[PDB]
Amino acid sequence: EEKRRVVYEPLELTQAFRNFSAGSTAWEPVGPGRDDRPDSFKLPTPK
Amino acid sequence: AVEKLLNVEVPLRGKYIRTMFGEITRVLNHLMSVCSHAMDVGALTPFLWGFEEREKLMEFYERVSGARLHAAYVRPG
Amino acid sequence: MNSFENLAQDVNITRSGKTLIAKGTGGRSSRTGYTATVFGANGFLGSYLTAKLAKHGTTVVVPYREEMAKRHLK
Amino acid sequence: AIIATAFAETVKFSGSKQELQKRTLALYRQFLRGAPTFADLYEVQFSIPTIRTKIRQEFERHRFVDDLSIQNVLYAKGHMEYQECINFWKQQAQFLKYFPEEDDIQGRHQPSNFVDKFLKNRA
Amino acid sequence: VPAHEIVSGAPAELSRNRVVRIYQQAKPATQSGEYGTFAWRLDWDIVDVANRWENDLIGWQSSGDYMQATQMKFTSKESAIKFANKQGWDFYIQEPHHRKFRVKQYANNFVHSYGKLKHIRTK
Amino acid sequence: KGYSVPPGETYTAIEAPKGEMGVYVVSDGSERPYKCKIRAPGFAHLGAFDHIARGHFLPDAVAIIGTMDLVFGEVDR
Amino acid sequence: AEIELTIDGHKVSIEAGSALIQACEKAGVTVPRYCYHDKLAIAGNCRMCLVDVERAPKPVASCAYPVAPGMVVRTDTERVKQARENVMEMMLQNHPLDCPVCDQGGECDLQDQSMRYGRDRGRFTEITGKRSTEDKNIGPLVKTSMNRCIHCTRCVRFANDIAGAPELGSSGRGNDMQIGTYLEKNLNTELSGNVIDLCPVGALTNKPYAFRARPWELKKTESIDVMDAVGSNIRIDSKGVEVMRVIPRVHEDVNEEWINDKSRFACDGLKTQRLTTPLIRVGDKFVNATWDDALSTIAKAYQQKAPKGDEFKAVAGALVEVESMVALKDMTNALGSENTTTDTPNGNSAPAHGITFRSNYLFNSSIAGIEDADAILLVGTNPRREAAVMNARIRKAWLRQELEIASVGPTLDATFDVAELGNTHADLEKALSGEFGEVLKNAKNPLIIVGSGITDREDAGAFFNTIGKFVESTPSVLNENWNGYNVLQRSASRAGAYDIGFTPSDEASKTTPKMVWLLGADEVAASDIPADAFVVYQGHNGDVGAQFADVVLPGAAYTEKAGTYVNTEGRSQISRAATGPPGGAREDWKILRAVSEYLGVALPYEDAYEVRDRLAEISPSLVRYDLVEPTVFGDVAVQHSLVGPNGSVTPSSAPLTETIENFYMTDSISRSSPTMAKSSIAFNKDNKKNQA
Amino acid sequence: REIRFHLCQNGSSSAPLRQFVKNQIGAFQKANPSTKVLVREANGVKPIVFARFDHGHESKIGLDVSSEKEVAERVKSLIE
Amino acid sequence: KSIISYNGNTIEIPEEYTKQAPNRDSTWAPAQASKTEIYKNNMVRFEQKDLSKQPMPYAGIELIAQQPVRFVHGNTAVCDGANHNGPGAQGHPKIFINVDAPGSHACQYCGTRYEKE
Amino acid sequence: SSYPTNDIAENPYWKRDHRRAYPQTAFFDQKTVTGLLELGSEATPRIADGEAGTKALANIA
Amino acid sequence: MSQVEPGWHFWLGYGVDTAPCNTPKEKLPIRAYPYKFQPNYTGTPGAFVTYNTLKPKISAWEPVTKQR
Amino acid sequence: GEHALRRYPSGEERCIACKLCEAICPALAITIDAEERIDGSRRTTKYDIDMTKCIYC
Amino acid sequence: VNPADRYLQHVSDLHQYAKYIMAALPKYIQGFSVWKDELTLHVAPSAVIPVTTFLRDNTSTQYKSIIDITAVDYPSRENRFEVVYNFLSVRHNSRIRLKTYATEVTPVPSIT
Ligand SMILES: NC(=O)C1=CN([C@@H]2O[C@H](COP(=O)(O)OP(=O)(O)OC[C@H]3O[C@@H](n4cnc5c(N)ncnc54)[C@H](OP(=O)(O)O)[C@@H]3O)[C@@H](O)[C@H]2O)C=CC1
Ligand code: SF4
Ligand code: SF4
Ligand code: SF4
Ligand code: FES
Ligand SMILES: [Zn+2]
Repeated sequence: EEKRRVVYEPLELTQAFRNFSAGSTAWEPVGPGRDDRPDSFKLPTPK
Repeated sequence: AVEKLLNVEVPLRGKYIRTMFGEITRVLNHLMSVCSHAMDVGALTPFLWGFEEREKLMEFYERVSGARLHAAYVRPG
Repeated sequence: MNSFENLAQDVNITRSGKTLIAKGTGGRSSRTGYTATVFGANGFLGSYLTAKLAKHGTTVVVPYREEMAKRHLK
Repeated sequence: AIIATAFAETVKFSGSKQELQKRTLALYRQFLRGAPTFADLYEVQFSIPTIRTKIRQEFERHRFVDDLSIQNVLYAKGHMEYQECINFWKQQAQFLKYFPEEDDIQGRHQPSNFVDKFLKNRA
Repeated sequence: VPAHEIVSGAPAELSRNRVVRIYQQAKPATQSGEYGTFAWRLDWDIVDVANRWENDLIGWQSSGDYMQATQMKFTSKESAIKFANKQGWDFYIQEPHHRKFRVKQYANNFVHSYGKLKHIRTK
Repeated sequence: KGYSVPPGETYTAIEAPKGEMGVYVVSDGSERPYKCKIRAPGFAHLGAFDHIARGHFLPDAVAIIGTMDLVFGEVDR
Repeated sequence: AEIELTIDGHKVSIEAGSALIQACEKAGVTVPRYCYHDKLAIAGNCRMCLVDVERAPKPVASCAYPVAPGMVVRTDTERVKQARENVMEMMLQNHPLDCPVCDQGGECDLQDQSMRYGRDRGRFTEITGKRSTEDKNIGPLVKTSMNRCIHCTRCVRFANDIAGAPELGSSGRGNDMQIGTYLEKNLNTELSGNVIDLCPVGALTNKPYAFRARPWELKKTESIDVMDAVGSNIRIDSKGVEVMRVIPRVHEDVNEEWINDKSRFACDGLKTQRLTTPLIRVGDKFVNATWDDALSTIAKAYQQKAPKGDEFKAVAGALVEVESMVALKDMTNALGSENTTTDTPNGNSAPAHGITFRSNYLFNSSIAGIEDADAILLVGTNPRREAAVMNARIRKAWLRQELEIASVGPTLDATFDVAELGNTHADLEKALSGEFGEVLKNAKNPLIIVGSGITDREDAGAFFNTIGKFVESTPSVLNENWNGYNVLQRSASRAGAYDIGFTPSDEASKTTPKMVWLLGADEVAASDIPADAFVVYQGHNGDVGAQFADVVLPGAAYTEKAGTYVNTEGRSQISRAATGPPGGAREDWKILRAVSEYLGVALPYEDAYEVRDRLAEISPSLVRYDLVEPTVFGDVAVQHSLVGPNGSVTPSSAPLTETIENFYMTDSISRSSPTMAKSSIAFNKDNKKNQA
Repeated sequence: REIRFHLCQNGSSSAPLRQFVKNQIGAFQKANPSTKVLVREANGVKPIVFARFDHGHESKIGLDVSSEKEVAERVKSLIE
Repeated sequence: KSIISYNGNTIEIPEEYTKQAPNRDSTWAPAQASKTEIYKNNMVRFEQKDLSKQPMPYAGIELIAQQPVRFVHGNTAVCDGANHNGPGAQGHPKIFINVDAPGSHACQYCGTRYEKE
Repeated sequence: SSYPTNDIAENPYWKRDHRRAYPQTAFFDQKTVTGLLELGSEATPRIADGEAGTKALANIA
Repeated sequence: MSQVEPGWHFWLGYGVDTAPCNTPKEKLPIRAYPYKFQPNYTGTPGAFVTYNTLKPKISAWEPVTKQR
Repeated sequence: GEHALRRYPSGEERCIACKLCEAICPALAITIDAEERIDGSRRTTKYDIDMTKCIYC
Repeated sequence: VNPADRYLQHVSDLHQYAKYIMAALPKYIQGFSVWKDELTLHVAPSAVIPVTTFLRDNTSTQYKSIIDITAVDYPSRENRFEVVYNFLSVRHNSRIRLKTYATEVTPVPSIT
């Protein structure tokens, strides 16, 4: 009100941000999975 | 994009239903766009006729989802 | 960061006996603890006074005379 | 975007320190000529030499920087700030970001020693 | 080591007043999974006055500290140290603690006790 | 918690009525996206404004806004 | 000595005779399981870790199938995936629909492994339906809701093996098996709040943190536990101004995954009777006050009393930070008075053993070293109460090996088996000469534990004379590669206080103080402080010690501050601050640093790093966090602690008493909590706790 | 008043101080009965003596010298 | 009636608004914050305001105690919480209560007490 | 629901999950393409003497 | 618009065919308390005020002195 | 539209404090504290919605 | 049926195409990755401008339209940001990705 302009101030919240990423899974949720590589473009096994 | 990452296949009815609501969304988009352009140039009547047809379509969104303008209907699954 | 410029300290006690722990850093979303009544706060001096007073979070009590001026204090 | 903005410069990275010194020299000249334009343009309360000493002080901040690459990013940011200030795209509320302490004394009880910082536990 | 704290746009007070911590997350005692215990987290130690305080109005947890929610994940310990002193931060590093390998047999459960039994298993 | 997505990266583009709209999402393997990015169709259209709108009059700088369909939820976000 | 095999194509080498699940854990292969645990016995109940093994007709349980050479293990067989879906569906058909009301929502082992390995849908839809299990009131600390039990025996295996409380068991056949005491008998042990982190489903859960919060909301913070001898590792979960629970993170040396009862459930008293503002006594009434009011009242009362020297007593207490003791010791010694004592009875003098030579007052064998022991004896202590995790160590090593115990002091009810020797220093010296000179001289790795309760005895130096003569005379108990004289210290501050030199001189014990400073220091009696003296109590919550004060000053407790703590072993460890001090409390060294400025003392530090530099000036083993060093001075220290009380103290015939009266209420936080208050009455000798 | 000192336990130029400890603690206790010593050990610290006098005034000295008599001369100079 | 507003000043509210609800006088949680503490904490903004048009919605701990206790002949008492006029799945998930101990065991979703007879 | 998925007894879920059967990014260096140009392919292997073929692979590796 | 009753509000907006006079007693919800109907009191002094439903998170010490 | 906490037949609060509405809310409008009440039943002490940051999903 | 099964023939065609593209500019292409009908060329920053011109100018490629270009930071890498370019040949109905790297201060050259 004093300066009759907007002022830019350091941050302060009326409710703090609560992330809920703390509390994700502790089991590895997906496997390795298969491959789409064709038989032409992977290295040959010897013999 | 998430379906492509997740490697899942959506059912058949779920495909035809997002084809259809992807096209009344297209009708609503071109309706808003053409009529807002015609107002920006100066025609006043297509603005209101088109927004009437938009109200007739927002009734369908209100049936399908809950809210009219913002619908979380199409999900990654 | 912001700071309570008006206060000498954190914990202030009134003369009446009430104990006032100021919370947090300075600024808008913090609270100093004081309750203040500014009469005539729509006036010329009072607008600057309750600008400076509610800047740090002292609870300002505004007795108003007309409903249309006081909007500029909210 | 065929043609560029008026006071633009294609960003270009110099491998020698003396060319960067010449460019920051030219850039201080460009800020310093444009300070009456800034004082007229943003309708500020104070005098032109305070803008000029702000410009000097903001170059006094980054004098003993060694790394040429960091001097290069610092030059490019400074020329972008000049291009925003001279074209009047920044407004007076963001122009006066640069002057936070001049506009008003924030209040009594500035904590300097350990005791005045302790009584308000740093506020 | 290059110093990138002046070109990230972070304030000076974050680099000079705040100490940070690199840590590997402990294996939880509740559940037996170990998946969140590989990436090195970066997290800031709290400020005494600025952390959290109860709102007068409702009881909302209001904060003045803004880095309290940010937390980083790194692949290796060296990458976290390199990034942390590259951004100019004071860090403490906490070494992880693994379990000691002890050989288990099921046939341990019922070995012949020549003297006093001094235990009753139950299964 | 949510479901978890296999680790990967995709750019999936469909045709909005505004034009081609896509999304580039980088999946950590966690249940939060490591990175998302929309490609707004109107972003490239408003970015192509001064290539087209040179030499036109001032009324014709407005009927060209209506064709590139700037809704501005797209362009900045 | 090792065996090389193949899991998932991976080739792995592991010590011979181990379980197959340890080979899968070594190779990085994730195997799901419900009744296996690192610190517990092997059982094959839950049938979850089935695995495809070449040269085996059926899928064998990976937790109890021993490692053999030439072994080819596959875990991604279609048969193994089918087996895990099968066993998972079998687990879920009598397990009740309690996930919105269960306390293990984001923490349930059954639940996260049902996504990853179990079936999508459920075929359980009978009209008759699931079974129902009667609720079983165990005790006040453990809420018990046994419909959602899966019978993994893990609680039973633990309370049998390590806790030494055989009251748990399994009574029945078929679905009508239950897991509880058969008679509805109350379960005591000194660590009964550890079975509720152990159960993988939420059948045994926390009673004061019954339904308060929820793990995706909680912010975890890795700190150190005060109100324990060993200084165990914890994990503080905070909503952000409140503190919810502490829960043990693993360290194989200090606690080995298992944590005290009193350490765990004292989060209740962290937030119930706290000091949030300074209070000045008017006379029969406190008033609360301004900071400048309280600290200038301290300065004015110093200028009024004027203690010129040896009259400013500054006694610390049970839980304090090392850095606050740096602050206090620096303030008193720049004041000009080393009347700088500790809280315990007979704390006014040097504690009958050297501040010199750190191996005098520390647990000199490692805490990891008690596993290697052959025949050990304790004097004047009850390790079941004090350092209850050390009791788990002693019983565990006694169970695995051939260990021999006797005890000198009160007749203790151990979990393990002691022999009795007596209640007298004469009974001590007779037992050292008669039987156990031969036993401790015969044994390879013996040790001797000394309680700090007999350090607080006035006849202390007779005991230290006899034991120092025995340790110096016997070359087996003290040699190069390990050290065998050991002591326990009750409080977390006493080892740090003896590192820093926080002890009075012989001159300082003679005078009566005019101004007393209580930093913590709750167990002071009314008679210990003079009636004319101007006492001031700096501490985090109200107590006995706050009631005697003329000024109280709120401080940050161990959650609210980052602090160095030194245990009985000698580890320096830092606590991370979880939350901030509520109301107007400040950190403990900053208050003393500011009270110095109103006196004539400018303390040379003023920031948190300069405290660390001053702390390295006191001893650089306190900036060297969580390392243990040996002692080359083990031979010299026993002699130098022998010479002092030789003939100076005569051994009186007073019997050796118990050190603590109750377990549960012994410091400022535990006496404030209602959880310990209704715990100590319910864990008093009743018919529900008598074994009968 | 009190005197305190610090050595590294490893044999890295702290052996002469260490031998001075093992031979002369008992003599220094009799030389100064009111003074309390404290000896500490951490494997990285250079050998150093802090002596603290009245009213919180202390003085230090570094002990990179390889003779017990020289170490006693340093300690005797720093008591003064 | 007269409660002290941190200054020795008595503030006076009617007795029908100090109750937690018109079912129940007292508090049903250890942190329920009784109404006198609420009007003590922020009376600055109950100024010039009607207390009657505040909600005050019928505390539920008393409306469940007056419901009768169901009696089950068998061992296990099974519970929905559902209506059976409603076309769909309403109510809570089905849980099965053991009624063996003396007394009446409550549903943890609905609070309806079941007793074996 | 559809029939091979609402089926009470014939399907197991691991046969019909495809979230866990995702394929991987085929990341190819420059040196593995030299391997594919000189060793060969699994469709057409140009490798004889497999015990020496591993050593022939190893220098490219 | 806030002065119309809840079951009737859904009918005036064409949600239900049958008015709440003509619905059966099966679709009448069972209650154990009386009904009040406050419409809306914005600007009126009977406007809603919000407050803390629970007490402050960390308690302070009520002081008692001691004669030593 | 606006929000409502329903009740059971014969008057019981229905909110068993499972925090699932809080964990899913995309704009973090919900805040709940929960305590075990006198009956031993799990109920919310404090339930709260900010309608200025609710997005009606 | 697995929705990844419908891609497999085109994913093999995409492999052979990318092996050709690497054999054509060996000085400038460090790697490639084919996920599932998604091709990504892996290129140095001083190699941005010579590859892009090729993707515009060769008749077999003709990646005329720029689609979207952006960055992703991995703070664990020494070169923190990676910069991705998406192209679309509207002739051949094909998409392509081009990934390079850049630290906070060192550049990547512009294709504008
Ligand atoms: N040159 C100056 O300005 C000087 C002023 N002062 C004094 O400072 C004070 C405020 O100065 P200033 O800001 O300039 O003038 P103001 O406009 O503030 O004076 C009027 C203020 O008081 C209120 N007011 C006037 N009469 C009544 C009444 N019967 N009941 C309730 N409120 C009333 C007004 O209400 P509303 O807002 O609705 O109009 C207004 O807020 C005054 O006391 C003045 O005497 C001191 C010396 C010189
Ligand atoms: S323990 Fe069982 S009932 Fe509780 S949340 Fe986990 S799966 Fe559900
Ligand atoms: S009581 Fe708990 S730990 Fe024991 S067997 Fe049952 S579920 Fe497992
Ligand atoms: S807390 Fe929320 S999600 Fe849980 S039962 Fe109550 S209203 Fe529903
Ligand atoms: S854990 Fe191996 S079967 Fe239970
Ligand atoms: Zn029910």
